[PDB]
Formats: sequence, structure tokens, C-alpha cells
Amino acid sequence: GYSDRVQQITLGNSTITTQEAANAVVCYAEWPEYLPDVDASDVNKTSKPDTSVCRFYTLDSKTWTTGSKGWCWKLPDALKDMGVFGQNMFFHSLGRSGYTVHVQCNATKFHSGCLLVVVIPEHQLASHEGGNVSVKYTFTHPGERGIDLSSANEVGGPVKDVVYNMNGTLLGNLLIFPHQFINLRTNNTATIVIPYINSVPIDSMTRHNNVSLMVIPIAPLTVPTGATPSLPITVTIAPMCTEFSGIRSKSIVPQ
Amino acid sequence: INYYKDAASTSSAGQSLSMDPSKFTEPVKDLMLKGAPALN
Amino acid sequence: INYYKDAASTSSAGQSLSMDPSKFTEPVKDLMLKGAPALN
Amino acid sequence: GLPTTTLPGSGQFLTTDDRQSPSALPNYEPTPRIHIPGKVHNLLEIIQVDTLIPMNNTHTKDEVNSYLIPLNANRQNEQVFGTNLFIGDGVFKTTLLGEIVQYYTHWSGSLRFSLMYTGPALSSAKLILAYTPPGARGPQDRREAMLGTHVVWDIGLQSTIVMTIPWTSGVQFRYTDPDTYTSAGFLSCWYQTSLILPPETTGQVYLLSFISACPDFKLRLMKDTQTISQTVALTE
Amino acid sequence: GLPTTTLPGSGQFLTTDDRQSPSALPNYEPTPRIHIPGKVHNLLEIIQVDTLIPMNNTHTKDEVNSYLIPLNANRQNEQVFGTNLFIGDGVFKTTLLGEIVQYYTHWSGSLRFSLMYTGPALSSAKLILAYTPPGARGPQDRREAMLGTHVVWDIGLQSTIVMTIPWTSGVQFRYTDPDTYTSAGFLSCWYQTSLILPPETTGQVYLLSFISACPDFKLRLMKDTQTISQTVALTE
Amino acid sequence: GPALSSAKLILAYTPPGARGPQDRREAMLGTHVVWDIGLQSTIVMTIPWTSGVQFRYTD
Amino acid sequence: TVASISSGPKHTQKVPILTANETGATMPVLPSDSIETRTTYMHFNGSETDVECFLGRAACVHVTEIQNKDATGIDNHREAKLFNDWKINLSSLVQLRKKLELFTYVRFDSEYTILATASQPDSANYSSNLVVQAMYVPPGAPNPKEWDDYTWQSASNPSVFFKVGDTSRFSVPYVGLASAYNCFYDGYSHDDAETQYGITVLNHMGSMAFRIVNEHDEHKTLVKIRVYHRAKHVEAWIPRAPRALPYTSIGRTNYPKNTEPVIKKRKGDIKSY
Ligand SMILES: Cc1cc(CCCOc2c(Cl)cc(C3=NCCO3)cc2Cl)on1
Repeated sequence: GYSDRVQQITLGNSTITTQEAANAVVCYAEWPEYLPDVDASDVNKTSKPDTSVCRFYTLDSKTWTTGSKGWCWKLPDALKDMGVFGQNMFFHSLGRSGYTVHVQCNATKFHSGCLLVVVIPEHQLASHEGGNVSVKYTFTHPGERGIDLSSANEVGGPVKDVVYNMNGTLLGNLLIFPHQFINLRTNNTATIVIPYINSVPIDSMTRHNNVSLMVIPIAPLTVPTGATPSLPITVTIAPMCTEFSGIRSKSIVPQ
Repeated sequence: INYYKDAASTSSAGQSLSMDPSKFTEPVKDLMLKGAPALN
Repeated sequence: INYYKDAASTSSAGQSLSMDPSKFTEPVKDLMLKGAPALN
Repeated sequence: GLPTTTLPGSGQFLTTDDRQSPSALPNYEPTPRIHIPGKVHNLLEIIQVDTLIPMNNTHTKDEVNSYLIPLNANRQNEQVFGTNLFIGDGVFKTTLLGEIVQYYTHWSGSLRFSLMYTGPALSSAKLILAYTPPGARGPQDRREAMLGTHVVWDIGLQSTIVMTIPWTSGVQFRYTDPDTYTSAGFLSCWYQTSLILPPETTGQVYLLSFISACPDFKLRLMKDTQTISQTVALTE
Repeated sequence: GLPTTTLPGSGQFLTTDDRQSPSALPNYEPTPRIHIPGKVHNLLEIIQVDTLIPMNNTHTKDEVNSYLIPLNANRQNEQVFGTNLFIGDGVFKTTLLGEIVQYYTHWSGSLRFSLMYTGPALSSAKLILAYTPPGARGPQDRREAMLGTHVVWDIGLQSTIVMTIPWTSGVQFRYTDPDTYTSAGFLSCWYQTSLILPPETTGQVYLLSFISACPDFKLRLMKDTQTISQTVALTE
Repeated sequence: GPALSSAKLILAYTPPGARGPQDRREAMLGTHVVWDIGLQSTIVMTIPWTSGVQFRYTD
Repeated sequence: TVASISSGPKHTQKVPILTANETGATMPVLPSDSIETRTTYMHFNGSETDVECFLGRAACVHVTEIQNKDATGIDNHREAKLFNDWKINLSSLVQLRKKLELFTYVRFDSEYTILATASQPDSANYSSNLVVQAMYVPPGAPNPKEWDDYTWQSASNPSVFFKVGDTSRFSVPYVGLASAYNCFYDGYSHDDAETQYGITVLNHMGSMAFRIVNEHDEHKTLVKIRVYHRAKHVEAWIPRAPRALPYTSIGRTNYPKNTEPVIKKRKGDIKSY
């Protein structure tokens, strides 16, 4: 009586149940694991807070309306302030982590709409100015708020044009990245497990984000007659196999 | 025959002949069998 | 393959892979053990 | 001194030849490799992942909406969409498949075309997808369409339908840039019965459509893509 | 006559290639080697010998005094010295380590920083040395400093203290010429308790400081040093 | 609720030492379960024994 | 190898063509799951789509130019093209760029070919024979200020001397800092509020400098340098969506404003053929 459909994920002191899942994706078919010695470089023993950092943090909720263009969060940024995960983050020189991402959106059998939930490794954004204008730090570190693709261009911020993925590629091809759809008629959640993907064994958690999670409405939300025209979307994310190394004074970052 | 000492100096590599699209085409956690229902 | 008769005409030598810094880093007459006191 | 003779071609530089060269950095030791998920070995590995087709091309500036094929409730017998199968041009051209095919001169193989339905769960519909092999015109009505490769799709719990365009061909390779002799057919879709919405519901519903290549597929003779060009060198 | 084809690069002179050549002096017999103490095989052998760092760089013309870090009796909580760790520049630059690092583009490894105390034997002191890994600012007070790599040094019979800056890094190599992404941290030193001089004694005492590389160390991709140049050829 | 409705609730247990949470952000950092309302009508949350002292007074 | 097996009529409870794309998988459906097929063999291996093959041919990565002329009274050799450089990068030209950016991280050895041809746009009695000198100034190395500096001595810097009209060739090991070259980098050098963004901060591997060894003749001679790059021993990870809009800068993803629709509009209906 197991269905692909019902699932439970327990991680730390927190549990999620979905009764309307559509399997789960594990990026590149690899599950998060700690850093092996053969791959290690820094000689420091690392710190593995385990259950105090590897639990589920639910970010603040978004509201899908008929005019929504899509939202974008960066990792580990989105979690920069969650509990002890965040403290560890500002206090060590280097850290490394994988995540379980669970995006939630329920409706009824009269609604229609379909969101794309995708994880993009190394999502370098484009400046809407063109040329070689850079995208300032603050703009690519929105924190739990994430970036709202239907917000206005700002100065020093990225471009927010959806059919170009914020980088000069077409929305249609985002499907080459680990992703899952939430089609109100099928699905009510999306779950993706992200292994740590980098060109170095461990890195800085503040100067470099290693994935952007993106939720994009593709088939517009259509509510039943005289229904309220909107649904909330909630994102809950859990660091998994986290390791921190090179402890010290506590980083100070712009803004 | 390599005439040179360093590995960078050798010619192109030879075909992976690796080929396994499943990391890209089927990264699902619970295995899906073709023919069985997608969602049970 | 050497094409030439004299030794000077051969290519560069190949790595010493000798490496022993102690003549430079520890030329002391009575041996010092790390962890034992320097001056007894 | 060993006697030699040099042949025609001596001194030429062929950008495609593969030979040994002296290393400028004798004895240098590269950084160790660490493990990174995701290694690609063949472009054939990636063109099997499906991506969305902007089938609804009828707009005037690129929009998320050209990925949506609309469906109308209560129409009978009528046609949902049509396209030829020049995978290197037209709707296909910006898709990952289209985009890679363009790096090669010839392609052969089967294509997989699937449609995922997004209408309310309490609605229902039966569509027919038809592949018309080279030699006939794009079908003009379902009767015409239904006499070639087709699948009656019944919209249900299982949200997507995967149609295969089996390789139908005299010549074993076709050119990726559209060519007549080498042309592959048409793909059309019609209401088999009709879309029906539940009460309290209204308007258009949309289908999303994807394209990817079957394991069947072959691409050969690499060349340059018409999809990218430039007028002055870029700088930092 | 055997048929050949010559490739691109024929006739070039690459200063780094290693091939055979005819000897101009056929059959000449070199002088026998005799034994000489001191043979060097790797530059890695010599950068492990420690040499003095002109830490006290604050003078205006080079002087023996910039090797001396002064210490003041009776100060509490305060800071003895500070420096970043760009081994290819600044204090490090003229040291043997600094001087060799400059022949290579990349370095990786642990550094050994030691301090030898020279104050009267009847004095006493406790200092803290702190290494701050990349990512934070140079510490501004001991509280800040003590939260990173540190050693409380107790001045005693044993005159020197050897602090190691363990390799703390994401990227496995850093550039020897100062670069941000690639930067290595800061090194600071503060009074842990304070220097105390015996009676009949007065003034400043000094610490000498050395730097050498741990056996850990790697240097790669040789290049030319900014440390030497010229405007006309020399003559006899 | 009617069978054709849907809902997702979070239940949170806050162990001794902090105040009753004032908003979900605060609540979600302690023991919690996201409940998805479905066919399966009930959700069972456990308040695991979190305690220094091994007994508590009932009054 | 069979490309298609033989398959006949089906009337089952086992439907391989109905799936749920919401899952993120592309189910491996074949012609034989939905029509009746006959056996056929592949006759093909997929050799020429190997990434080593795809990135393994020489591409032009840079065109620069230097001239041989009397430097007498020139206050800025660099500025007179008495010698030029090219702060090494493979993002300049877009032909090879798009290909590379199909992946996120890439690791390979490089083989460079350098073609140099001369031009004599104004009245010369003859064509002189010049010898070019290409030296790679690793970052943190004395940068040539003049055209006959002490730097050109390049006693520790790999340098090659070839004739104009001829070609120079060699290869370089993968000189990346990390385990692989970052095709993209969503980060900064450090936690600053004004520091640049991208890879342009990661890809700082010095520059190459060219110059003509020969002194000056009575006329002036323009020498134009073309650098070709061939990847050998390629390794690529994490495929990405291909580049759709035009490029504007080395190292940023930025596209131009008021660009044109990249998807071709139908001449007709959705229903059109
Ligand atoms: C990506 C990417 C790849 C590279 C190449 C690195 C620089 O490589 C060279 C080296 Cl190590 C030496 C020489 C050289 N030595 C003698 C003549 O040229 C030229 C180059 Cl491009 O830069 N970005």
C-alpha cells in the first residue's frame, strides 16, 4: 500500500509528511555524503553539529497569484539566519552541505496551475544593465526573502526576466537541471535532495552560493469560479551532512 | 609512442565509451519501472 | 634513444627525488628529539 | 643522418588533427581531481533528457506563454496544433535537442514527443496525436491524420503521454538544417472526443509539450551552429 | 628515403623544451667530481630552514632594527604586532621563504612562524599568538584574536616558540602574488599577562621572529621574480 | 473538513526554556511535523520526553 | 547492437506510454512500445559526440597585433603596439565559448597554435623576416614595460620564438587552481559590497605577451597574431541550458537590453505546418 504518493522525511527533530508527492529527485543521482580524506585539503578537523543543523527550516511563505513571475532563493544564503546553522556559517572560515528541499502548494480538484521547481548549480546571474555591469553582493544575497522575479529592476541588482533564467538561457531548457513540477491536478509538493557540488572540496559559505532553488509558475494559476484568486507556496529546506571548518572570529558581511 | 615526457603533451584522449544518461534522465529516488503506473 | 655519442649531448636529467633537508635544518652535533626539552 | 622526403601538406595547420606537442611547463603538477556529481561523457547522454518546446510560437516577443498549448472545452473533431518535423528549425530550434542537433550535420533515430496535461483534476479529455511520414501533406482533418502513426491519449491520473516518432526513412540519415529530400513528416493533434470542464470552472486549460531523443539516435559530422555569432571580440 | 610530413611548430625555439644536441667538444673529458659538503637537490629542501623576518618594517631605511619586535614591561591586554599573510609581499618578501615563493606562481602548505625571546633571564612574560583564517578581519583585540588558531606562549628556559599556520583553505592552491580570493588570513600577537623585568633592569626587550615552510608545502608553475631587474647589460 | 478541501498545518513542540512561540518562524525551530491533510485523516505528533530532571510534578 | 527489436500487436494492462512528467524523469520509451517494429541494428557508436571530440579541435581564441617600427621617441611601447599582450581568457570569442558553457566545470590540457602573418600596408621595398617572441608572464611576474626590457630575458618564464608566417605550437597542462575550471561562478572574491561578481575574479591566470625580436627596417610592418586553442584530455561536469541571447562581456552572463525575440514566430497559426 506504499504509494509513490505518500512520504515521510524525518531529519533531526523535524518531520514532514506529504500525502500527494510525485516521487523525489536526487540530483545527478547522488545523495549528500561527508568529505572524504582522499579529497581533503585543509588540515583542520571539521565540526559536524549533526542534528542541531540538519533539521528542516521553513522559510516565510510566498503568494502565487495570476500575475506571479517566479521566485529565486540561493543556498546557503536562504538559511544564513536559521538557528545554529546560521551561527556556524558566520563563525567558520569554510563549511560544506547538501540539502533536502521540500516545496509545498495545495489547492483543490477544481484549480489548475503548474510550477517548475528546479535546482541550478552555480547560477551566475546577469546584470539588467548589459555590458559588464556587475550584480552587487546584497542583490545576490536576498536571505530568506529570496528574489522576486516580478519585482522591479533595481540598480546593481540582477535582471528578473523569466524566459531567460536570469542569465541568457531559455526557460524551456531548465529541465536539463534536477527538477520536479507541482501540477495542482497531480502533485502538491516537490522534493529534491542536493548533494554538495563544487570544484573545491569545501568553500566559503558567504562569498559563494552553490545552488539557486527556483520556483516558477509555468501554467498560470486558475482558480474555480469566485474562488480567491491566489494560493500560498511554502519552501522548507534542511541542511544535510553539514560540516564546518576553520573556526574563528565571525564574519562581517556587507549590508 | 610518446616522444615527450609530460602527460599534457600527449594527443587527444580516446572515447569514453562510458555513456550513462540515467543520472540526467532518471534521478528519481524510488525507481520507476516502464509499464508500471507512474503514481501508485 | 641517444642519437649522439657524448654525454653532454643528452637531454635534461630526471628528478633527484633525493631530498634531505637535515644537512640544512638540523646540523646539530647532539641529536635533538622533538618533544624532549631543547636544553637539558 | 637518416634520409627523408617531405610530402604535400608539410607545415599545414589543420584545426582537427591530433598530435603530440612539447609541454611549456615541464614538470608541473596539476591539482588533484576531487569527485563532482554530474559528469557528462557524450552529448548523446544529454539529448535524452526532455525539455519543453515553445510550440505556441504565435507571440510577438519571447514569452512564457509560447510554451503553453491551449485547449478549448466542448470543441469536437477539431485540431489542437500542427508543426513539421525540421528538428533544426522552427519550434524545435531552441530546445536542448534542437540546440545540439545544430552542432552536427546529419541525424538519424527516433524522437520522443510527450504532452503533460495541466487542467483541473475533475475535467477529462481524449486527444489523438498523429505522426505523418514524409510523402503526404500535413493532415487537414483527423480522418486524414488518423491513417498514419497515432496514439489516442486518455487524460487521466497519469498526467503525461509519450508519443514516439519512429524513424521512418528511405535514406539512413537526414540533414539537421531543413532539406526537402531529407524531410521527416508532420506532427498534428486533434480532439478525439473533447475537453470537458467540471462545474464552477472555466476557460482554457493548457498542455505542456516536451522533446527528447530515443536511445536509437545518431548525430554525425560536427559543424558550427547558426545559433551564435558576434561582431567584435568581447572584453572584460 | 622515408616519407615524412612536418607539423605546425617546426623550427620553433621553446626555452622550456628538453632535447638532445650535438656536442661541440667531441670526446672531451670533464674534471673528476670530488666530494663537497652541502649538495642541494630541491628548493623544497632549503625553504624549511628558518630565517628572520623584518617584522618591524616601520623604519625608513633598511636597518638591523626592523628585525627586532619590541616588548614593553607592564602593559596588559595590548597588541604586540600584526601582519597579513601574503608570503610573497610585505614583511615576508625578503625572507628566504618569501624570496623563493616568488619564483613560483602557486603555493599550498603549512608555514612555521616562531619567536625567540631575548630579554634578561630574570624577567618573565606570557604572550598569545593568533592565526585568523581567511574570511574575518585582522583581529582588533585579544578577545577577537583568541577565537581562532592561537598558542599561549610562556617565556621560559626554552627560548623559542614555534607556531604553525595550518593550511586552512577551500581552494587547494593560493597565488604567491597577493590575491583576494586566494588570501590566507592574518597573524597577530598580544600580551596574555604581561612582560615583567627584574629589578635593576630597564627598557624594551625584543623578540626575534623566523619563518620557514612545513614539510607539507608545495610550490608550482615557475616564473620570473619581481625581485630583480636591470637596465643595461653588466660588463667586467 | 469536506473531502474536496486541502490544507497543510505545522504542529510544533517547544521544549522548556523558551517562550510559547510567537510566529511560525519561531515555532518551526523546535520539534515539529508538517501535516498534509489527505486520505489519512489523523496525524499523530509525539512530544518526546525532553528533560534534565527525570520526573516532573503533575501539579 | 539492436536499434529496434521486432515487436507485434499489444492489448495489455501494462502501458509504458502513460507517465507522470511531474516526477522529473524522462522515461525511456521506444518506438516498439507504441507501434509494431522489425529488427534493425545501430551500425553506430556515438564516437563523434564524445566530449573529448566535441571540445578537441582547435578554435580561434584571440587575434591581436603588434608592429615593428622605430621606437625612437615612443613614450609608451605598449601603446604603440611595439608589443601587446592578452590577459589570457577563453571568453573573448563566442564560438568556442558557447560550446564550453554547455557545462559548469571543465578540466583539460590546452594545446595552443599561434599563427602570425605580416602586412605592409604602405610602400615597402620588401617583406622583412621577423621573429616573434611569445612569453607568458605568470601573475606576480615583472610585466614588460618596453620591447627590449630585461623581462624579455624570460629566464624562468616559458617563451617561444618563431618566424612570422610560420606557426608555433605547444601544450600546457591544466593550470587551474581548483580541481576544474569554473565555467560559472555565483560568488565573489570576498564579502565586499562593491567587489565584482562572476568568474572574471576566479580566472586570473596572468597574460601572454608578444613582440618582434628584430629591430626596425626602413618601412613599418604590421604583424597580426592569432591564437588557437584545442582542449585535450577533457572532463566536463553538470550540463546546463545552452546560451540563447548574445554575449556582452568576458566572464559575465549579461545579455544586451532590447535584444530580439530568440524564438522564431510562426508565419500562421499554432495549427500551421
Ligand atoms: C580557461 C583557461 C585556460 C587558460 C590557459 C592558461 C595559460 O596557459 C599558458 C601557459 Cl601556462 C603558457 C603559455 C606559453 N609559454 C610559452 C609560450 O606560451 C601560454 C599559455 Cl596560454 O587560461 N584560461
